[PDB]
Amino acid sequence: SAMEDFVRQCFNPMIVELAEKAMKKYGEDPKIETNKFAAICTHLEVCFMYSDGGHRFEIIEGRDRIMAWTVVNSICNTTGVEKPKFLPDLYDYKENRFIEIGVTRREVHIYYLEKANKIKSEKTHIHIFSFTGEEMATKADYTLDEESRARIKTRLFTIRQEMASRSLWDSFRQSE
Ligand SMILES: [Mn+2]
Ligand SMILES: [Mn+2]
Repeated sequence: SAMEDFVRQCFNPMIVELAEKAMKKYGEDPKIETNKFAAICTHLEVCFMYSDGGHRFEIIEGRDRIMAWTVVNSICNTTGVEKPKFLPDLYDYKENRFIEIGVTRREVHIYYLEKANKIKSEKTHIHIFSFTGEEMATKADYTLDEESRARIKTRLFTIRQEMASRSLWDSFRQSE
């Protein structure tokens, strides 16, 4: 498949290996769920760029569940922040809050409403990125500076356009 080829060419080997183990754990093959493969890789990469945009951020995403819940619990015991019911993506030590990162092929406000209805904790901050340079965040507080968010949005647009040059974007956007 071309989608798997694109994933292995454009994403860093570490991100690809993380996405593959995350899928293989639940019985999913990246050679069939190729759009899900690309989506996991893209989300992981966004989380890592977000965390490097500051150290200000703790990466929860990408860790095995044991190590991730260990990190979340250590944060909760040293800070007193309430424990999330779902594993979030990052922790902001400056704002002292968990962040849930979303990357959507659809409208930012659709996905934002979906995520907010999912987590149901006003504590966890929501930040949604689109592939069109659009973004939506809790209380319109975008946490990061304009340069870091422009970095993320450029990378997302580039993934979309490299998918389009391979005639893969149409499959990808109708797959969420
Ligand atoms: Mn996550
Ligand atoms: Mn997420």
